[PDB]
Amino acid sequence: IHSPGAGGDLWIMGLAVGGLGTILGGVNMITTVVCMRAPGMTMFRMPIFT
Amino acid sequence: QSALLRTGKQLFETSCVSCHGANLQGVPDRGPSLIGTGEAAVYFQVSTGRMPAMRGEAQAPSKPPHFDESQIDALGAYVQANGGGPTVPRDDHGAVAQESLIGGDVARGGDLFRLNCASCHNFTGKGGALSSGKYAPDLGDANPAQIYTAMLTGPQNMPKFSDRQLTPDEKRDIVAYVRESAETPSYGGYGLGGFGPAPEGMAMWIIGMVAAIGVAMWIGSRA
Amino acid sequence: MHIEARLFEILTAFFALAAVVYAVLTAMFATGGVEWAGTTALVLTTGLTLITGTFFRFVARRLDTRPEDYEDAEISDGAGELGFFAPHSWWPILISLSFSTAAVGAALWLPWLIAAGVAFVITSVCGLVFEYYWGPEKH
Amino acid sequence: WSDALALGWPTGITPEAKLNRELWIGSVIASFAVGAIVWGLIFWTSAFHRKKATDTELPRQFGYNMPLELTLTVIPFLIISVLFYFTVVVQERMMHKDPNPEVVIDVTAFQWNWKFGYQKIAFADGSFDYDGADPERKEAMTSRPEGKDEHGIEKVGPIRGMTPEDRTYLNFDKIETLGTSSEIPVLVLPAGKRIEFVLNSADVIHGFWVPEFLFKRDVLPEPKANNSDNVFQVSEIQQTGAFVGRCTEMCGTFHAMMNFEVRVVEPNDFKAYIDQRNAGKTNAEALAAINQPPLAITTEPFESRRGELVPQ
Amino acid sequence: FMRTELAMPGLQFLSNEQFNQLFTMHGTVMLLFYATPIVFGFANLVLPLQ
Amino acid sequence: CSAGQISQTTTQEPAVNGVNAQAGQVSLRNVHLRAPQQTDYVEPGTTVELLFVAANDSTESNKLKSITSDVGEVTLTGDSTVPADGVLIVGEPDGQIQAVENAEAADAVTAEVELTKPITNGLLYDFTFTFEDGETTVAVPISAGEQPRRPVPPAGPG
Ligand SMILES: CC(C)=CCC/C(C)=C/CC/C(C)=C/CC/C(C)=C/CC/C(C)=C\CC/C(C)=C/CC/C(C)=C/CC/C(C)=C/CC/C(C)=C/CC1=C(C)C(=O)c2ccccc2C1=O
Ligand SMILES: CCCCCCCCCCCCCCCC(=O)O[C@H](COC(=O)CCCCCCC[C@@H](C)CCCCCCCCC)COP(=O)(O)O[C@H]1[C@H](O)[C@H](O)[C@H](O)[C@@H](O)[C@@H]1O
Ligand code: HEC
Ligand code: HEC
Ligand SMILES: *C[C@@H](COC(=O)CCCCCCCCCCCCCCC)OC(=O)CCCCCCCC[C@@H](C)CCCCCCCC
Ligand SMILES: *C(=O)CCCCCCCCCCCCCCC
Ligand SMILES: [Cu+2]
Ligand SMILES: [Cu+2]
Repeated sequence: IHSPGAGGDLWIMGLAVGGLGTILGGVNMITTVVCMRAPGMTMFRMPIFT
Repeated sequence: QSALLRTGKQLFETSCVSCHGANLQGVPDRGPSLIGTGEAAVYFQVSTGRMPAMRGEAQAPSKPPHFDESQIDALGAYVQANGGGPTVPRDDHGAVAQESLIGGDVARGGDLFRLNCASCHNFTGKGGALSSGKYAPDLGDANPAQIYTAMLTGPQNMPKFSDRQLTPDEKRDIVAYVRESAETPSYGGYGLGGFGPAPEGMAMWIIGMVAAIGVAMWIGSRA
Repeated sequence: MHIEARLFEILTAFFALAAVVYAVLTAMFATGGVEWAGTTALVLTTGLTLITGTFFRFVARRLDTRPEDYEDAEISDGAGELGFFAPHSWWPILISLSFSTAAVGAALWLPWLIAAGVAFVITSVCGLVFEYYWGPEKH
Repeated sequence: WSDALALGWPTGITPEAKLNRELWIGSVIASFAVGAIVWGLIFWTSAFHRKKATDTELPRQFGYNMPLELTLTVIPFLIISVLFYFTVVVQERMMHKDPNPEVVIDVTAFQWNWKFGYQKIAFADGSFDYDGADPERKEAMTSRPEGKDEHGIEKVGPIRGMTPEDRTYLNFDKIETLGTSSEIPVLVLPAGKRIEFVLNSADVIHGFWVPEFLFKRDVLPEPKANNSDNVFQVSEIQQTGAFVGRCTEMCGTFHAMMNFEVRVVEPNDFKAYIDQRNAGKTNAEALAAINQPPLAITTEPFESRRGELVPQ
Repeated sequence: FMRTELAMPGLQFLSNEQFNQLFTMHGTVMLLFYATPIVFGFANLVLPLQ
Repeated sequence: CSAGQISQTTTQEPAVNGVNAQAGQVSLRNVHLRAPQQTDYVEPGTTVELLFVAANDSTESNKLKSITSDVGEVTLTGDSTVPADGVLIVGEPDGQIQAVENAEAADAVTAEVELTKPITNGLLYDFTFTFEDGETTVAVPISAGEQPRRPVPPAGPG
């Protein structure tokens, strides 16, 4: 009813597409840290940024 | 009706005085004056939901109605009382007539539609593009009363088809053709929208040519 | 994976406490009782963390201490065959384009374009998944 | 000094506004003290340059100061807990919900302007045998005996058996000070009395904010169904005169054009105004009759023209 | 564009809805298309390295 | 930027036959002439009605509506000083709802003109509406509000 234009809809779907990439990126970083790590880098020795 | 006018004024006050003052005179550069637009115009616009518009752009888009049938009637009666103008058709009971607006002749309706309507909409009632940001919406969603009132009033960039120009019989025939073309199943397979060349070429290049090329890749070899 | 599991266990504990306290203090002391939006969201993020932490704990109990998880581990200890990591591939961009087609079809309510985008997404996901399993052409 | 240190907070005109301003002053003092000490720490550790006299010897390399960490994680909790206690005691006087309001204003905010109803008036000294109308609250129950189908559906309605196009939540009154696009609405209130505002939105969410009340509320479409306490009270308004009020939530395109006024007049002026409005008169006419400028003096109904470069 | 328009009380060159689109897309672009995608930009940059 | 300052939807006149004349404090809306014509012209000496709506803009009022006469000798039967932050509906535009159906000050300020000059549909005819505030030429049209087509004679091929 309010803001019936197409631009509002494209915004909604544009976030849905972009949101998925952000979700998938979170899976890589969290899986990378959990699984892929140096032979000596314990979870309490990995840097603060990681 | 007294209470109908009161309800229409009540809804007008809390809906659209920001765009046409309480006197219905158009607010300069926000909305046009509603004096003389008529109950028919009010019904078409509010029932299609187009009008309670929340932006000034090339064309006000259609959207879900913001008022039910009784409230739409109240708005229309109030605007008719204030200005006076075309009235939406009604049946014997009193409800907005929709079945009664289906003209008997459909070849005549189609000829009239092609001469007048297809100009911008389509051969078969689909939409069409207009000068700059405007467009003619697809008619498939419009009910007979909405189609008749859309002819009777020129909402925006649609020529206003008065009853003298298109007598209620011709308008009923056009309504009948619009409904028939909207509800008619496509003979000969899925009707790709209603536009022939462009949807058909796209469907060729995707379906037929991907099928042919994939079959060629299957049969032949890569090297 | 003890610390990896414990992270999610701690998060689950905190989110469970938050969900419980929110539900109680919203069932009472709120305008309309339980909010039913924040409550459900908190409960199911507790569920998120619970699922992840439970899987991590199962793995930690199933696994002997890895060099990664072992303090005082030499590089040679973990040295060995790392697994397959996909080299260059152009299927991700096609998947993104297909999903974008489906998304624009949803935004501009075009069922034909939604169908085309979904078909393209199926095709591109099939290509990505089969990329490293497609056998040589048999002629 | 208080005005400058308030960071541009208008001096309130209600007891609630004054108390909120005092809380704001205290919280800003605390925030500026914390900021001053932290900026001092930063600009004092910026004195730890790499002195050329620093030979091949790296710094103390300490890190990991448990007692200091404990102290600096205890004190912030104390500061924020004191601020939270002050916040709660001030919040308590955010809506006292006094069951005996001296004047009730039905504030219904539609797309891009306002309307004020004067639902009820009941002065403590004894006056104003006035009340709201409510004959016009007519429902839109779509309870037709049958729908498109032949039988069985007997559809009642989508939401709680009714239709979204209901508007029953809205309340209407005899004296409506509707604001036109070319006439800024001026809600006139008696000075020194308790004024309740029953807040509603005709179409979309937006926000009633009198900047000098030091308080805003969000007029929502259906606050009762959304578990929103739209209605809120003001114990008193000391200072008279015209106070601007603004819309402080997204309304649509003309969200910046919803400005209104809350003109506080003396109780006798309010007597005269309400009598003259009961008599057939407009808001401007009533203001002129009580000898107060009719049009909003703090704001104008600025140009409906889309902008300056539009060719009229 | 918002800054230039807001520098003066009048609507010098923007419209009400054009300005409304600006902070929607500015807030959207800066947050969801610059701020959130660049954490995984930095993560992809150095997180495997780190 | 099709929704900028120059926007089609905002810059639209009402889809009504009557012209709009905003000049002066009181704005004229849907001002037309009901002059049913059976031939080329509406012959002089026949009275036809001048429909419009005068809406007052400023509530501070311009309710005079002194003369509003031009070539045609426009007379305002049942004249009244209605416009005060409100509307003055001079006549009954085709389709007008009888909101009262009773004699409220007899007619509602009906304006009628004895042409003294031929007029026909499709032309524009200047009318000077003069309120105490000022005078404005409006160039009123002729409108056939709700009358259907008049049957054109059948054609005999030749
Ligand atoms: C084109 C070429 C190789 C030129 C060689 C250079 C040369 C000698 C140039 C001199 C002539 C000049 C002046 C050329 C410039 C412009 C030009 C080509 C004019 C002549 C046009 C003409 C008669 C023929 C060009 C035909 C041609 C090669 C088209 C591209 C065909 C290819 C490689 C298609 C990709 C294969 C494939 C899987 C296609 C299906 C997938 C899809 C959907 C592709 C995109 C797509 C296409 C390709 C459509 O054709 C189409 C038509 C109608 C609606 C939609 C679409 C559509 O979406
Ligand atoms: C080997 C060939 C394989 C071909 C597949 C054939 C597909 C079979 C489709 C189903 C059976 C036949 C249907 C015939 C009856 C029928 O026509 O189907 C309409 C539906 O139509 C739609 O909406 C679209 C629905 C989406 C599904 C179909 C989309 C298929 C496309 C993707 C295939 C072509 C390939 C193009 C690729 C594009 C991508 C390019 C990169 C349904 O009525 P309706 O929905 O109401 O149409 C409205 C009137 O009412 C109303 O007045 C009117 O005014 C309109 O509003 C009308 O839409
Ligand atoms: C451009 C010339 C034009 C012609 C001539 C025209 N139309 Fe339209 N039509 C439009 C435009 C532009 C709109 C958009 C109106 C709006 O959105 O307010 C429209 C809207 C409509 C709608 C509203 C549909 C909906 O769902 O909202 C209907 C129905 C319609 N037209 C039918 C007709 C009929 C019947 C005729 C008979 C001759 C006709 N049109 C002639 C351009 C035209
Ligand atoms: C500025 C926002 C806006 C609001 C909100 C709005 N209008 Fe309009 N109105 C317009 C504009 C712009 C037009 C002309 C373009 C169009 O109709 O799309 C118009 C045209 C109309 C028309 C058709 C005039 C004609 O000559 O065909 C009618 C009828 C109408 N409005 C009635 C209403 C009613 C009833 C409401 C309340 C339900 C309302 N409007 C709310 C701006 C608005
Ligand atoms: C109303 C006026 C005022 O606004 C402006 O003038 C700003 C215009 C900025 C310039 C826009 C140029 C168009 C984008 C070109 C991108 C490259 C294309 C070639 C490659 C295919 O202006 C206007 O009339 C409208 C203003 C709004 C313009 C919005 C543009 C939105 C861009 C969007 C379509 C996505 C662009 C794709 C970029 C691809 C490059 C990364 C891969
Ligand atoms: C037309 O109807 C829309 C007007 C929008 C006004 C605001 C202008 C936004 C421009 C920002 C830049 C666009 C993307 C740039 C890509 C290169
Ligand atoms: Cu606002
Ligand atoms: Cu609002």
